[PDB]
Amino acid sequence: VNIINNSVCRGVAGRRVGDVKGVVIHNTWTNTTAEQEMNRLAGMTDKQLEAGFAHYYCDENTIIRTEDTYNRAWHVANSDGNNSYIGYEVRGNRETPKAVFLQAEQNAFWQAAEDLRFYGLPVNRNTVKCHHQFSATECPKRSLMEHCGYDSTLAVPAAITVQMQDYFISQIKKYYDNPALKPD
Ligand SMILES: [Cl-]
Ligand SMILES: [Cl-]
Ligand SMILES: [Cl-]
Ligand SMILES: [Cl-]
Ligand code: NA
Ligand code: NA
Ligand code: NA
Ligand SMILES: [Zn+2]
Repeated sequence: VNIINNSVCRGVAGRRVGDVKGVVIHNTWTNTTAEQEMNRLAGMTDKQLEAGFAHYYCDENTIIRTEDTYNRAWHVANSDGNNSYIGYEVRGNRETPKAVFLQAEQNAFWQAAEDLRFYGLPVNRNTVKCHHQFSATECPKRSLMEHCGYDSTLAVPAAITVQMQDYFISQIKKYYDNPALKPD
């Protein structure tokens, strides 16, 4: 997997105050490459970045760190979420091929495990969260369809949220506990 560190989000949200609390696994609900996502952010004004961005963008081949993890990111429309949780964007919409989406997901899980291990956090329901636990959204919609069978515009039910967390936790913990394991 190609690793690219390029902080195109320019630190506009400022440094995190306080400890890291966990990670949020997003889906872009687009079918663009991680590099296309990076270029899109690089071409925005700092005002346009106010619409939102994450710390990493991942596709089947690439992990791009678009914001240093010591900075906040405007990724969940919630102040404590934006301050305390690191955001991972997985390439994935309805058109993305299954195997491409699943590889992209694994790349994000591997990077999330690296960061949880670095900050010394456990891998559990406190530290692995979904965007819709912070604010109203269907995200992570493709993960929800693939792993929970939930393809809907209704607000994600609590039992499905827990199931999606547990899936994310199982994948992240596999990398967390096995530091030499690679996502490909
Ligand atoms: Cl999103
Ligand atoms: Cl904002
Ligand atoms: Cl397919
Ligand atoms: Cl909510
Ligand atoms: Na997006
Ligand atoms: Na934006
Ligand atoms: Na985004
Ligand atoms: Zn999201």
